[PDB]
Amino acid sequence: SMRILLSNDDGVHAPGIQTLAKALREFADVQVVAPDRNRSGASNSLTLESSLRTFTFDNGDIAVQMGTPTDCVYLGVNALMRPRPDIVVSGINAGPNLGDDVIYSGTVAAAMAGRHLGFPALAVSLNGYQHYDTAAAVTCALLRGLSREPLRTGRILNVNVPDLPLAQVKGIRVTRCGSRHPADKVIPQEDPRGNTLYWIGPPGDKYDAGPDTDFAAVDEGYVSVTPLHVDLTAHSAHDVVSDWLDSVGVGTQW
Amino acid sequence: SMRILLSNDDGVHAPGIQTLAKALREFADVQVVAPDRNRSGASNSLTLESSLRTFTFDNGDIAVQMGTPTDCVYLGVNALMRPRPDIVVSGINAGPNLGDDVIYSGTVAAAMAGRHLGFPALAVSLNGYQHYDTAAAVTCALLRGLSREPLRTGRILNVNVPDLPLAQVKGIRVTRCGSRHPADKVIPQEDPRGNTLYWIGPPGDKYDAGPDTDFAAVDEGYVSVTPLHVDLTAHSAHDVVSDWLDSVGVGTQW
Ligand SMILES: [Mg+2]
Ligand SMILES: [Mg+2]
Repeated sequence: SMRILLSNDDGVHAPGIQTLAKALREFADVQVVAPDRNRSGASNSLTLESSLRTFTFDNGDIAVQMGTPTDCVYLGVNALMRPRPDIVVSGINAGPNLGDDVIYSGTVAAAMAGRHLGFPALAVSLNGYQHYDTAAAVTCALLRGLSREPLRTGRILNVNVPDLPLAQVKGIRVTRCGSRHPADKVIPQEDPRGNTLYWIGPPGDKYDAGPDTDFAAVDEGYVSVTPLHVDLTAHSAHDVVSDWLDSVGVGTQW
Repeated sequence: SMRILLSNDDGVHAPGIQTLAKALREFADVQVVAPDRNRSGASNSLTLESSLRTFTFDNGDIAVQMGTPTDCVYLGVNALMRPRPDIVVSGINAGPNLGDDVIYSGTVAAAMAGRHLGFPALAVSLNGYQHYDTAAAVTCALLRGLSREPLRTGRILNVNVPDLPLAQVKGIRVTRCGSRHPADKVIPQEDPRGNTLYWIGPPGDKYDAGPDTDFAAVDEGYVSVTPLHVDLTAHSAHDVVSDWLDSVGVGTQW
């Protein structure tokens, strides 16, 4: 009955999106529009300079060739899926999307692209690689919840599932995004001709990971549910910025 | 005296970043780490699957080959620039970065990557293609302001400059991000073999563009300054989401 646009950032060949597709197919109409390769770190990137080609597999799965997760959802909703989906579900990602990492997340971005549909979009990420079935079960519960009663406020739900058997999941926590210290590591590596190439290093250590953060919930064995929005305004900085400008005389003659 | 990491998303061959480099060089030490091509829509994407090669031009400008604006700033701060920069400036972009478009913006993303440095990073975008000198002048004023007195709160400043002679700029407004209606257009286009390719269409119409939004300030001929943060949490949705979960019985047996 429910029309689900299913995407991810790991690609069409990810167990995560496959497991979830099979699970969601049990009770809903599902359509897989996904990248052709691992587009981790793709964030909210989208293809503007080129048009997009859509490669279909035997099972019906639509890849978008060179496509970003945002491209996939954009095409899914406006072009490919008829009738238009009720919800976008993104995942299950192999790996967590927590804290300030969510801005870099293609999984999150796919969900953010579905923010205007009738149901809040779900980004679903597993804190590891083992228990997709656990994350599938959590995803299905939320969808079951959405069918029972619509979520009035909150247009995106960032969901992170501990890499545990479902029996060991302690429950669900409504959380806020934590944050890390700045990532400072670059990993240099020479090419055969001696030229120095650079790899982006690991993330910074956790900084803001308290009582109520997505980090802490997951570390404790709870599902973290964070409502997300696309408004990047640091609203609490408004007055400080205004007073600063006046104090330094920028934008005023006096 | 001031150490500036200068990046963009238009590329090394953009007049925008060139104009600003020459202008900033008048009073500060500037280093251009930028993409090799037009990476508009690159958002906060970053290269994880590959290491990165850095192409230097005669004038000193460092391109990062296949590099995203985030890659450029990441490498700039942690690897390339010694001593470490005091600030990241990103722009001047050819085109506005306003409203909910900022999540897709490589220009903004480059600035967000510099959020941990001693000075708030600046993303600078021109509402058109003509008056880079105007945007350069606004950028220099803000930097002049920062040298006079440090900005206590707000780690990123999204700056949008009307495409006007400086004399016609009305002043500066501290704004919040506006928003648009959902973008719904896809532009189909056949390839020589008859296959249908899809272009991402134009943005949706402005929805939230009032008294205090970045959209309205720019339309009125003011510089818009929006403090941005990387926290995507829709904080006001917290209680609604929690009550919803309990009501539908997800995460509770009862
Ligand atoms: Mg991934
Ligand atoms: Mg651009």
